[PDB]
Amino acid sequence: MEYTTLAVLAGLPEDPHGAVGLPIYAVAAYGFKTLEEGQERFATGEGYVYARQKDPTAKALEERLKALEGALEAVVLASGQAATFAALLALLRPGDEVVAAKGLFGQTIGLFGQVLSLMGVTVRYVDPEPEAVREALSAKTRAVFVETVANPALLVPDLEALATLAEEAGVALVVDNTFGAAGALCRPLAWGAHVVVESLTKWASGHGSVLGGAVLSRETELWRNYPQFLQPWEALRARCFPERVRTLGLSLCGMALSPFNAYLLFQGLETVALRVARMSETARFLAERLQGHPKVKALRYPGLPEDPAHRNARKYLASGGPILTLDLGDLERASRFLGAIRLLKAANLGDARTLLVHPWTTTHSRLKEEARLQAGVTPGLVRVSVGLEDPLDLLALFEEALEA
Amino acid sequence: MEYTTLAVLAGLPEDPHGAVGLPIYAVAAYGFKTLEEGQERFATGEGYVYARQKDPTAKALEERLKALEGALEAVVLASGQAATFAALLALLRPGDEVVAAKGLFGQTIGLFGQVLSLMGVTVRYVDPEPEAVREALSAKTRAVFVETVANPALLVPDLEALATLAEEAGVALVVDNTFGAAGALCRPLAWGAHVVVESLTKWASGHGSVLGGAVLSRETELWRNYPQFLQPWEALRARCFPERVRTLGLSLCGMALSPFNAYLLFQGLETVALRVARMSETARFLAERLQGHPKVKALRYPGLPEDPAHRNARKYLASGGPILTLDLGDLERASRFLGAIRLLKAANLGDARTLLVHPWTTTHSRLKEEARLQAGVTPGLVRVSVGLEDPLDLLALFEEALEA
Amino acid sequence: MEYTTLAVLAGLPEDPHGAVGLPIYAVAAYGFKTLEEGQERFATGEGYVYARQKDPTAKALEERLKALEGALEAVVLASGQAATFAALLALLRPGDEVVAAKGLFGQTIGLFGQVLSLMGVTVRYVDPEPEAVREALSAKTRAVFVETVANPALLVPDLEALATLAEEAGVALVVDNTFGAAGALCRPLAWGAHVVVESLTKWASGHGSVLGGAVLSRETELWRNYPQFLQPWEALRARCFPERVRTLGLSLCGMALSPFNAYLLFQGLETVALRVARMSETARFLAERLQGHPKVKALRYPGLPEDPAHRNARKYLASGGPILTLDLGDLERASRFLGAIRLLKAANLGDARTLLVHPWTTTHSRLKEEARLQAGVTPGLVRVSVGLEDPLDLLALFEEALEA
Amino acid sequence: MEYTTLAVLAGLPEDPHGAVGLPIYAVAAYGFKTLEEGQERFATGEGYVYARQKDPTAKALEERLKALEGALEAVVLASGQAATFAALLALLRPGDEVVAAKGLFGQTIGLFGQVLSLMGVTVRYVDPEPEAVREALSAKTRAVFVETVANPALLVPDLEALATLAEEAGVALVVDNTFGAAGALCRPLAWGAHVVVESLTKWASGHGSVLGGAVLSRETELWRNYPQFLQPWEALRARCFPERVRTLGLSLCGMALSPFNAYLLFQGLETVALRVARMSETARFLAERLQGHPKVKALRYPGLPEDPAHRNARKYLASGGPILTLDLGDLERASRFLGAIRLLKAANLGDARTLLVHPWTTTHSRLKEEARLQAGVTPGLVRVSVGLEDPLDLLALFEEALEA
Ligand SMILES: *Cc1c(COP(=O)(O)O)cnc(C)c1O
Ligand SMILES: *Cc1c(COP(=O)(O)O)cnc(C)c1O
Ligand SMILES: *Cc1c(COP(=O)(O)O)cnc(C)c1O
Ligand SMILES: *Cc1c(COP(=O)(O)O)cnc(C)c1O
Repeated sequence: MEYTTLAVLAGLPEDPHGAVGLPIYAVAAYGFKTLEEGQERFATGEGYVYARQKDPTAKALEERLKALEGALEAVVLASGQAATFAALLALLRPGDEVVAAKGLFGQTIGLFGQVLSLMGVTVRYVDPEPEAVREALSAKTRAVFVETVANPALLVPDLEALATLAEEAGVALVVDNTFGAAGALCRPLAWGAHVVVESLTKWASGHGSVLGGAVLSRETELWRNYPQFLQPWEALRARCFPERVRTLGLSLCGMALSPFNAYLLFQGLETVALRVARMSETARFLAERLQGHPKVKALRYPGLPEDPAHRNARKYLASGGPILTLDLGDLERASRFLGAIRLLKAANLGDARTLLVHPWTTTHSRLKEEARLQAGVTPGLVRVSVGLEDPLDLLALFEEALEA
Repeated sequence: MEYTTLAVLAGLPEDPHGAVGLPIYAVAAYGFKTLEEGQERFATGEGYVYARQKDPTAKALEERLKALEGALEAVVLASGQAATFAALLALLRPGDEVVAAKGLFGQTIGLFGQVLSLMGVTVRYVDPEPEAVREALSAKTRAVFVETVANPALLVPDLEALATLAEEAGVALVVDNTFGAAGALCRPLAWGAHVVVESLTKWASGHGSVLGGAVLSRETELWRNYPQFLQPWEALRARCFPERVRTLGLSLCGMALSPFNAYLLFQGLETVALRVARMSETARFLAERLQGHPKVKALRYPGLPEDPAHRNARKYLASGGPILTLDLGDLERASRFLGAIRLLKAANLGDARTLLVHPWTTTHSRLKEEARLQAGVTPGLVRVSVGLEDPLDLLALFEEALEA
Repeated sequence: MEYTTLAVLAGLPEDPHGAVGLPIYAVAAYGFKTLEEGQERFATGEGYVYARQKDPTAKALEERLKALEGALEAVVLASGQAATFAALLALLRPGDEVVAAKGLFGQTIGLFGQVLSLMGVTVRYVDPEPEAVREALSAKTRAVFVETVANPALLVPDLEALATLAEEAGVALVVDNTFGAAGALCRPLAWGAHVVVESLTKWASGHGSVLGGAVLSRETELWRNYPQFLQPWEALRARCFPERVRTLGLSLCGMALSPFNAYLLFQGLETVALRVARMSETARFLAERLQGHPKVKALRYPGLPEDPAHRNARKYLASGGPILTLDLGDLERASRFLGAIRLLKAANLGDARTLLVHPWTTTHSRLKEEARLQAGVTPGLVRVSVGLEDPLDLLALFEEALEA
Repeated sequence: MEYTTLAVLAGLPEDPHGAVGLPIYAVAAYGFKTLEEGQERFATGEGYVYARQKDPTAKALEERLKALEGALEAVVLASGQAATFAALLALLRPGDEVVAAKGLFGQTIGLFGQVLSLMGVTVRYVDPEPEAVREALSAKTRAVFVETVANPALLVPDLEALATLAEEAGVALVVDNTFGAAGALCRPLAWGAHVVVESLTKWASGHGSVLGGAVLSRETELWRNYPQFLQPWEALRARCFPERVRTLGLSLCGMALSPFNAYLLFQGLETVALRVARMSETARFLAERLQGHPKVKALRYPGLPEDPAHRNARKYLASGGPILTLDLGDLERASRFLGAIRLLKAANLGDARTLLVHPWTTTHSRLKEEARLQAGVTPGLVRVSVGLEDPLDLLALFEEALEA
């Protein structure tokens, strides 16, 4: 079955009534008829007992995301941040190191700096490229972390070669696939990534409504080489990793996704491939039409022939994707543009509305200047997350704003 | 205003339309009209930008819980577990120690063992009593953690004397007030606790519906003595602690409560004092009527005159409270009782339905035998969370089950 | 089982997972595996096919309301208004007459005037008292409609004697039991009413949140005497009436209650008896303390010894109930009182907040002056729907306002 | 702005916080600070007082549907059925006649037969074609009712010529635009229809989730000629019609849409044009590929060159649309096909899943045989509502089923 097919069918429960959709299990606990039945659900983890460990509505969304990313197993949690955090928490010990791409989401850098520091972990930031990664490896490296498309630098890493290196070094390649849109734009596991994390808040939801995140992994022998699975590997084989994300992330840290949120995210997936296709058509149109404009200092879009991302885009992404950036030259010209444009400015991505933001003063404002510049963030840069609006209507609004 | 008054009025928003209740802000992002407006909301944290940091619906529930616990500030998160974890994460550094009561919730022990170990922290478990705590203090102690009512041991710590000791040692007294029912049964901050954490899933919700948790703190000078607030103390004074729970727990770890869950929890608080009063009336009735029964080896209920908890209950709790336990003598007699009783068995508390559970095989099954016994869990023990049903109907069901 | 017991247990589904609560079936349609299976669900109405006819979440709320009102069958619909309308639509033909109490809810009078006029029906308004009803009967009378407690006149009809008369005349006694709080304060079916309708929006919900209504009926031979059940009586016996409310109200007019609303109403019932008891305790306290105040021209409360409603209250209601009125003497004094009182003014009832309103200018403003006066509405009258707040806090706010 | 643009922007509230989306006003009542403020909101209908009359969440969905259908005003209600019923209730008096197309939705025929009969109205059924309509006019005709695309006969009426005739006769042309997908496939008001009604449950929702309906009208002088607007026309001009649908449908009959449902429908509109385009691309592909198959007796699809609907489709619809039918020849061959096909059978339309149904035994089973045949329903007929799945995957499932 094709992605569009799986997206409306995968994960639908076998409802006793024939229900064509997903009931919302907004219930905290599940009862049992005897001491023994209770004892067996607690011992084996089968059946339900309490919603913080698992819930049938979240399970449907896991099964659908599993089908769409082509994974072994998915675990959903309260947000994208919670998923990045739970995945790393399940991998790492005090004294470990991570080798992380430089271009990362500002809260991933914040989480790495302020929380993984507390778990005793050090991070080395590098260009997400095999040789730079190689030369950062040490005896203590336990994970290589990159994003499918750097945001906002819009660089696409060579995933397959990074996965071969990670596999050869005995470490996990963890890919933040937030920009790959739950597999609709990219499926990093298919190229050899061991773990994907992502914010479902973005493209998967599609409506800038509620928060969710996911961790997914693939069948691999890697986890045999992590001591925490030697104290699970025998019992669970490659499922030992997602079971520990579950245990640590949900049972213990309690980062549980509401079944109301699971239900909305489950439905947003039904149109993700259609939406991402439309946004990316429009983004390529806007890229082509705006790149030669005199007031546009630089336009980055991975599907432009001469773009730096175009090589790796053509291999890993289904299209040029839904994001582009403009450099207006400086703060002053960005300001006038954003003040003039009759489109929303907000810090979200993958909404059905086209959204513009100034990373230097918002998404990346909690970082020092050097760190902004290293992430491809400059004072002229404006990021555009393209929505579902008519491409001619959008171009007219851009043109008009540029007149200001 | 009295608690019952505050519970239906506190935290109601000033709605532009006059709305008597709480709209659900199921929106991810908040837009701005200029580069500069965006930049100012990011710099100052005022106004809204993105739902993972804050949301008007969660804010209403914080303001109500603040009023009800009599706190300086509340922060809500995705679950009780997330709140215990975020509070400790905001307090602790690798190498710190915690001194924790022995009787604790099994997932709090699990979180301490499996996650706080990863943050480099060691825990010393003691009887929650001033001298045992005193003699456990070391140069590295950074927190004393107890529960308002030990579950299921039903012992009530001497909070005021523990708070005086913590204050004198320069460490935080953190109280899990899950059993104090959002201030309706106990307000630990009023006795000098620095921090309360709690599961709103339980009594506050009242319907065994959705998960939520809260962290609250009081005005105190203690945080001046924690280095992390010296790198905040000047800018924020006693609000530095809840601001860091927010930052670490929500911004970074992303343990965000859904606005659908906030809305349901906000409403459950409107009846918590009424429900807790009814449950506790009924629990005292069942305690009195069952304690002399020949098949009941031991009945614990804090409001029974000769109960070990009765001293500290009379001081700290509004009543004997909604929980009691029976010891049937052994596994075999517990089994027959639970199989025979025409009441639900499930692992939840503070639901409107009376719930029974066998801690030895469920809530405490992930602990070694010694740890079960030290928590007051034995193979004969059955815990009862008393709901809203008629007390005579309930007694008849107990009597009848005991015949088996 | 007692009412409080039934309210947390009745209508809980037999969930395949043991769920202790009610999943929300927010699904439009239910599928089938063969042409024949589809054909059989359509023929027999068994199983599910489409949410406008029936839905498992609404069914749970029907079963609980059935248990609580002590009915044969309940049907839920989108609002209290929809239920009054559907019930009458299932009873009446063009040319029929209704004999209706004078004191009625303003929208019931509006529905009777503006919509039942369109269905060809005439209404005779009378004092809700056996002899006045008797003398209004004609060959064309098809229903006697009264409210359990007139609002705001606070008169309680002699239900048992009205039901004996209706039964003797061969016509339905239809009781709006909105004030009887889903059976917690009154159960009209138990006294011989054939049909109850009510707004669940009010006391049953308890949180001034979402709209719902219900129609319920009892086992009776009456429907054999209505021709529409002779074209059903044989097949369904006393269930012919609720089946037709379903068919006309839901299948055809499509007045369907959302499963999100059913879920919230199902939970509000879990505390209705506790809330109604508390409100009514407080209302009796406020009645007693305010009735002798010099600025209070008249105070009506059914549980006051000398009140006109007290006779019939003592027989039919569980207590004096949660509503009282004050007459300030005139418009000018009502105005100052309501402007001065630090309590909410809004047009809703049975919320957890005490609510005040001026019927002459609001709830009854769409009626001519004569009709207001006949409903017990005067320019001095203020209606109080007592909430869950502390009674001393409330009395202080009243006293203080009266100073103005 | 183009339809796709309006669909993500129209109706977004001016939120005090900048919220990019729609808060859910799950609140029953709106308070006021003085007797006078209350009195003025009741007199003028401005501002809010009680959710049965209006609610900010429903208002956003009305404003968006207004923009998308290009209407004067929209009113939302609990279901498609409620909207058809409320619209006619606002138009008609006892003794009026309606002239209605023969091919109609089975519940519209049921509503006409079983409920409009109770309002004293007679219906004449005709081919939805100017001359047949003309010759059915009488002095008593008050409305001509047709559906944008007959279901399942798939005939498209000549709307513009029907609107010219209705306008010339002084009667309303009421169009059920359920198949025109909230204006994405057809906008009947743009061709001169006076009133549109539709089920938002179908294409607008897009997820087979919750029920909603809408009534919309256009600026017209027609309502001056209806006596009920002469007792409103002066005060409100063409808005007198939607104000009366509101008053009768919502204030009085209480057919109110839940704000949870409004919120889900508001979001489903954001992708309706994209979804309808994809479904209709796929439907045309399946039409073309299946029409020559030997086991397919007849295939109807409006976008096939020689189809009977193709003339009027090319004028009124944006494409061939998302529905097609197959005639398998008889009951026995339909049965084998439907039993064999690995696609869902359910009675819903415009879901993201492709749905098949056998109208003779389901959607039209409550009609006599003659009425089925007159609606284009035969024992061989299978209706397909095309979803979002891959067209090659779908064709393979059809081909395979036809082998059976
Ligand atoms: C937004 C985002 C996240 C975080 O997800 P939330 O649900 O917002 O926590 C993580 N990674 C990337 C690339 C993101 O864009
Ligand atoms: C249930 C419970 C928790 C955890 O809360 P969740 O919302 O269930 O995580 C924490 N402490 C105590 C005492 C509890 O009983
Ligand atoms: C409020 C009320 C109604 C109507 O119910 P809604 O859900 O508001 O339509 C009907 N009867 C009485 C007495 C009411 O008070
Ligand atoms: C389904 C449908 C309706 C009714 O809408 P509900 O929301 O299901 O009542 C009305 N007209 C047509 C053509 C329909 O298909």
